[PDB]
Amino acid sequence: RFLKVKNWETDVVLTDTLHLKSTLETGCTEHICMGSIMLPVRTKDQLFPLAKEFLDQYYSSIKRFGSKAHMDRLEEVNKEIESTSTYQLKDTELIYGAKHAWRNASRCVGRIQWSKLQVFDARDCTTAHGMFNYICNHVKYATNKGNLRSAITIFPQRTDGKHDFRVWNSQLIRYAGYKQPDGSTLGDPANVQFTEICIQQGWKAPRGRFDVLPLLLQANGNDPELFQIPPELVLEVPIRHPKFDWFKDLGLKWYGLPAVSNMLLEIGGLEFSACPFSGWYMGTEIGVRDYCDNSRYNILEEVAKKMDLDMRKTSSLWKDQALVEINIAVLYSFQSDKVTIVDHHSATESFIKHMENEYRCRGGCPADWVWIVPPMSGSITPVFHQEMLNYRLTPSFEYQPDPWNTHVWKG
Amino acid sequence: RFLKVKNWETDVVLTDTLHLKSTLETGCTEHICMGSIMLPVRTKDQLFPLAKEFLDQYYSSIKRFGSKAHMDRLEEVNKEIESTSTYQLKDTELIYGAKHAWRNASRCVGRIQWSKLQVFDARDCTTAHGMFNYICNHVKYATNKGNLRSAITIFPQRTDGKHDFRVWNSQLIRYAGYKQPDGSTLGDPANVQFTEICIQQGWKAPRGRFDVLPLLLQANGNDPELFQIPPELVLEVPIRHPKFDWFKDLGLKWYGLPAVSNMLLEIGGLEFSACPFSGWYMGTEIGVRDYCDNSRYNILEEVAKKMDLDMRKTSSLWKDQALVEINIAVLYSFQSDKVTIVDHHSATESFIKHMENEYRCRGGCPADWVWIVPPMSGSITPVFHQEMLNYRLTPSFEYQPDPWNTHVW
Ligand code: HEM
Ligand code: HEM
Ligand SMILES: CNCCc1cc(C#N)cc(OCc2ccc3c(C)cc(N)nc3c2)c1
Ligand SMILES: CNCCc1cc(C#N)cc(OCc2ccc3c(C)cc(N)nc3c2)c1
Ligand SMILES: C[C@H](O)[C@H](O)[C@H]1CNc2nc(N)[nH]c(=O)c2N1
Ligand SMILES: C[C@H](O)[C@H](O)[C@H]1CNc2nc(N)[nH]c(=O)c2N1
Ligand SMILES: [Zn+2]
Repeated sequence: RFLKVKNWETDVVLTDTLHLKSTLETGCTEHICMGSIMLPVRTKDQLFPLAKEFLDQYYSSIKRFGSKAHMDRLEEVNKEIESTSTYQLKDTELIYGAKHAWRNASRCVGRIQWSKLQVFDARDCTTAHGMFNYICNHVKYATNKGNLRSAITIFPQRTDGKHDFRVWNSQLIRYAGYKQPDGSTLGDPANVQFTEICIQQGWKAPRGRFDVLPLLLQANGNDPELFQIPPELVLEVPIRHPKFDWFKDLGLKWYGLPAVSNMLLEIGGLEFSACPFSGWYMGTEIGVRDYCDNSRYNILEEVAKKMDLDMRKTSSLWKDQALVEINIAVLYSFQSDKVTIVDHHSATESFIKHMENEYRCRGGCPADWVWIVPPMSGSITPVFHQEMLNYRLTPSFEYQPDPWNTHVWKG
Repeated sequence: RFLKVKNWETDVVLTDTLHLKSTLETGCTEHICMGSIMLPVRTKDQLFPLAKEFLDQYYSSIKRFGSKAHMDRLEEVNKEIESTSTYQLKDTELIYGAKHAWRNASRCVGRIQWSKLQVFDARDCTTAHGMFNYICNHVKYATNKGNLRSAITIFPQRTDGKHDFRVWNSQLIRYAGYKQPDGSTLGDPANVQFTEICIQQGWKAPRGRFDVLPLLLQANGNDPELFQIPPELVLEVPIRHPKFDWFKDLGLKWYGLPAVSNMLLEIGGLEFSACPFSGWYMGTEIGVRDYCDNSRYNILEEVAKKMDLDMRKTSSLWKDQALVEINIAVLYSFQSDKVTIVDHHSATESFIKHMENEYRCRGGCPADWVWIVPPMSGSITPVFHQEMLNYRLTPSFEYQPDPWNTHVW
């Protein structure tokens, strides 16, 4: 069964055969599409097929399919599942798994870079302090004084689900949010809940509009612990605008390293519940979502005011106008400080090339249009007129429940 | 199986029960989502369940479900089908059918106005000249001197597929597209092929670039005929900018009346191949789409150039900045000339209200996030953080092959 996607801007057609390798499910049916829904304990019974499938993939990619090396490895993993009810990945396997999880991440516009991931194996870690140490080295290596480098750090896999490693932060670096008594929010509204947890766990909040949050780290199923990333490791960029001198006076800055830490890495049935990964920012992530979203910093209005915009009628597009300027300033700031950033035009063009290259050498590229198209200027980026097929491949990154909702407290 | 959708900006949760009454298919499966794909004759046995399904919802909507009247009409249609192999809608059913075809159009952000559709029954029409007349009356009524009103005009239903009524234009009003020897195009690149087909069938093009295309009308499956819409019926808006008075000299205008004419309307099994319908523009449909789309006017370059923006690297966001000004202007021009137009903030906010309404009174509202989200500034509109469920209800508007690929000549 061959499937076709058309680019309606260039009439280019591609043929997806890769969707047949799809194991997981979308949530869609023949009678309903859940394409815009954000979100749609493992026994040896269903593990070896998941293991076998992964090892078949791996040994295929290294062109050793059905070799004695391949067959012994299967046999070896089998006996280990038979006797220990889990199994350990070799280093080569882990690296492959991490890179393909990213490659398979259908909502990621930045996957042209997937094969250049720096994989830190932290499977020997046993304590939160050791987690803190691995994360510091990640941040330092990834940041690289502004010349950002893709990296992922992988903590030990889940076992009986009672001894999980978790990074409780949604990102390694993120600013606090404080609900004031009068209903207003100081800092980043997105992080109010997590801030409160941290504070309960004994964090001394400076209560400023741009305080870096502490790391809240859980090793081996134990209660999480608070650590402060060394300020000198957190690279930040003051936000100014190239024509607007008053923009600097808005007092804004943002951190340079986007590093997501609350997801789950699945490789051959194994689950890595703590697997922080990082790349670099597309400008709109900060400028459109992190400032202008109504449930965020919402400087939108204050930027509009200082531009002396007609803020009466929305048909003046003052909202649209301020949004462009804020994204202009975000790109301007990061470039001026030689901190790696990409604009949404560059990233989408790059992705289209990636996708075509993927269809030719892999027979497909799973892609989530709803998430790949940029949150501003959609139709003037080339992904907008690009049909995309969405399906789920393993290895993968998955969502998992917030740890504070599932964790059993030791004391 | 009582599905829930969440707004992530507001945490409002709605529960969708209406999707269980879905008949048609989406194109997706458990293994693959086709949510971004643009495009995924009836026997007696196929027809009657379709008729019954339609008549059942009709009589429920008028609170006379299971009534003598209901049962009367069911037997009545049933008998006509076994005899004539088809049937005819009562006027009331036609109006209900049409309005609900709009209500169910999951890709339409304008559906809050769905019940105020003006239906023009054109089923007595027999010729292209007749179609032209019904269409001129539609255009004039809809336009209403700039105060636009929704309308649909419905021509005879398909019979045996050889007697089809078809409006060959994609819209009633659209500018011509001529490609120059030079290489590029002038007029409107989307219409290049059709502009050729008109000339190919005898149109004499004014080869300016805002030349309103002729109508190409097909009655009862005959060869189609060219007709020129009276210019005084074609309301146009000169495009100026409220702050940049160099903008006027770009020489741009657009027509006030968006009127889609190539879709098929399906009611209780019956197929209306000619059914032009019209409302009023969302600003972005002309500015983010009919000016800057690289496969159309693509005047972005020209605009930024005499905004003298730094067009050296994409990271200056000059395209974005220009895109916004063009759209500010479109809105400004229409409002200035008192021609109806809605901005993308207003329409999306309207739709959220409409959506809530439909969950409340109907139990659901099929919606295609990929088309509902405007082509600019998506994330600062309320629909962006709105989860939506997409499914196919009937009555519906559907796509159909372009006539020139089909029509036996
Ligand atoms: C190197 C430059 C990268 C860029 C520019 C980039 C860009 C993006 C953007 C803009 C999104 C949409 C998220 C949103 O708007 O909320 C996204 C999603 C995602 N990215 Fe990438 N990314 C990069 C690197 C990476 C890396 C290194 C990984 C993993 C190792 C990764 C994995 C993912 C995943 C799993 C998602 C889906 C999130 C979800 O399902 O909620 N990305 N990316
Ligand atoms: C009155 C104001 C209206 C507004 C503002 C509006 C807005 C829109 C917009 C922005 C689209 C996106 C399509 C594109 O960008 O190319 C759309 C699609 C659509 N509209 Fe509405 N519309 C209106 C009235 C109507 C009426 C009166 C009908 C029919 C009774 C209708 C039926 C449809 C259908 C069927 C589609 C999708 C066609 C497809 O599946 O490709 N609309 N509309
Ligand atoms: C406004 N969107 C918030 C929704 C969201 C949820 C989760 C989770 N869990 C993770 C998310 O992250 C997406 C993502 C992941 C990794 C990224 C990397 C490595 C770099 C980058 N520039 N953006 C990313 C973006 C987003
Ligand atoms: C660039 N996208 C083109 C895809 C498209 C195809 C067809 C068809 N056939 C019909 C389409 O119609 C969209 C539409 C239909 C009716 C509208 C009405 C009545 C009013 C309005 N403002 N926009 C409409 C927009 C679109
Ligand atoms: C490929 C892509 O899905 C397709 O071009 C769609 C995307 N969203 C759209 N949205 C609107 N409003 N109009 C369109 O024509 C499209 N085109
Ligand atoms: C409801 C909606 O699907 C949800 O808010 C999605 C839409 N598209 C998105 N796209 C990106 N890049 N990031 C997001 O967080 C979202 N959110
Ligand atoms: Zn789907």
